Amino acid sequence: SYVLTQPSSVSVAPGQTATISCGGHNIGSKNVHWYQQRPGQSPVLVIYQDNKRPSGIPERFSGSNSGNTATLTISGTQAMDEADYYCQVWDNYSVLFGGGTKLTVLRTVAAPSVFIFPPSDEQLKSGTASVVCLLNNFYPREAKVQWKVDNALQSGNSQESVTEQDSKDSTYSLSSTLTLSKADYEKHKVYACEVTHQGLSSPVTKSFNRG
Amino acid sequence: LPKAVVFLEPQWYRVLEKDSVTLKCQGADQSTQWFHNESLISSQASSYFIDAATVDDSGEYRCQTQLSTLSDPVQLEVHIGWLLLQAPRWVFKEEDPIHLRCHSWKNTALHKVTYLQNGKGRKYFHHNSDFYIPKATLKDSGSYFCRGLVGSKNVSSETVQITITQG
Amino acid sequence: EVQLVQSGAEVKKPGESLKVSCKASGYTFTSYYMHWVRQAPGQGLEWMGAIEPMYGSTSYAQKFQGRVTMTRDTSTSTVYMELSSLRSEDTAVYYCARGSAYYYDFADYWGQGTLVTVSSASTKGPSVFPLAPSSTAALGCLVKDYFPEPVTVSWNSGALTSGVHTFPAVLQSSGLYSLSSVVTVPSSSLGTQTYICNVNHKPSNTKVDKKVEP
Ligand SMILES: *[C@@H]1O[C@H](CO)[C@@H](O)[C@H](O)[C@H]1NC(C)=O
Repeated sequence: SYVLTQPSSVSVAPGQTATISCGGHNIGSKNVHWYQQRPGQSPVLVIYQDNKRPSGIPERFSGSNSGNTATLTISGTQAMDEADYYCQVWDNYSVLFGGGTKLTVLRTVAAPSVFIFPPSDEQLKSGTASVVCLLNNFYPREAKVQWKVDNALQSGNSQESVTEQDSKDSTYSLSSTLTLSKADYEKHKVYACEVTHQGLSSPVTKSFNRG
Repeated sequence: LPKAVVFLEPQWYRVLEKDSVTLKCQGADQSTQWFHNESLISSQASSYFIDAATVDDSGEYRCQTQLSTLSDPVQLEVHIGWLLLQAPRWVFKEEDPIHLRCHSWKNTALHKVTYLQNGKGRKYFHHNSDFYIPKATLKDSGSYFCRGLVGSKNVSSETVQITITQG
Repeated sequence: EVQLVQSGAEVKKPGESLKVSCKASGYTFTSYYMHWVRQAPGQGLEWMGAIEPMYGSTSYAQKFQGRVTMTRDTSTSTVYMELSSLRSEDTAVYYCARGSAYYYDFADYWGQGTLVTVSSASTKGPSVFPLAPSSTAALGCLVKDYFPEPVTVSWNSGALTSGVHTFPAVLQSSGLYSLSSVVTVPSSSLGTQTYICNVNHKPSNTKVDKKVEP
């Protein structure tokens, strides 16, 4: 029945201080704990009981609990601090978690470099044609990819997947796969992948011709 | 220079007969010394085990190493009866957690457990779970005891006086 | 130390049961509670319950009451969790976590997690296809139609590290996963240097090496 409210995202420049909130009705009445969860790893306790720190955690991690907001504060943020952070409380013989806040690191706008890939000859014997388009090393994360087949916009037949922010350059990369049957693939000639991004004045269009 | 410390495992300082208690000595030769009522017992391991507690195992316990001094006395109470409310201590600082346990003799079938502060119910459980206060207020001071269904009879535990302090 | 080793990954079909184990080590097992937390793919942590290992007392979240069962074996320091009537929404990584300071107010240690994929699909190794570069260049491999997760890709047996992006996999309409792994190289090297992707799908024990050439 108790609700903990966390922000979706938190962005901070390198070296600068990051703060993550966790709201609950009279949350100062409770001891609040925080956990760090790097993308594909197990959670790690960073702050327990409002302010106390476990052994081996850098002193730049600090916690505060007063009123209806508990706060985790990271001073000189580094690329290792890029993770999800969850607040946790014990309420009426049950443990509850917040929604989790994703720590983002800010940098200057980087335009993506676009590469389009035709399907393989081996996968054409499979009966399905996969057309791949790649957007490499761009910032910020938002980017709009549009598939075009014989000047006909493609919809509902392409899936996107985005990497996590790079550890050294702090950019993202996006891969979009347009799936078509071999019958539909051979029925058309031009296959294009148009990209819209912040760092691009005009939309970039990488295309190929089947055969 | 450093001084040894006796550690109760588990934390409960009051236990029932036939219970299992492990006392651990901290400090830093790798031998230890153990004393009961200011009297050396022959066990010189780092941890002294009580497999089945009797009432004469009660009292204070002290320990020392060759690299630590005589510890401060840690008292132990082995109680008679069927039900017992267990605590790690009886004086708490404000905002500290209070973890209590209603335990039956040899963990006999315990159901419908009620924890009471000043003769009024605080928490009721269907089975036999522990009582917990995350942050101790000053209103949590008073006499505590538990009551439940030990097999077929309703049993009420003894009193434990818990006092909440400030500074 | 204190270690929490969990059982291996599991494949499940809807309506079945999952039973996961958590072997504790490096401390007095009966003195500390044991949490059980799950995390759906891309979602947040969700508390499922805890168990008092000394006398077996439990406590469950109300969303899982009547469906979760937690036991422990003191003689083996092993904690067991079980969830019945599995649906596709139950696909998650299930963690065990030691309760701190002789209760379960919070968790000070975590296990490595156990992947449980509840799906109608069955275990299948992936098909690898080359993503040929065009005429800085980019190429990669397409790891399509496999189940379950995960699958990992290395390039030139680990000699090629910087410039490699292995993307998060996508679950298709067919119930099989699919991902891409690319790498950016100078256009100067496409004629002499060979580029191999070393895909490894441990769930199916599938290991494929594919050569991506112009
Ligand atoms: C030590 O004293 C306590 C209380 O004075 C008593 O309960 C216990 O039986 C005594 N033990 C011995 C060995 O005399």
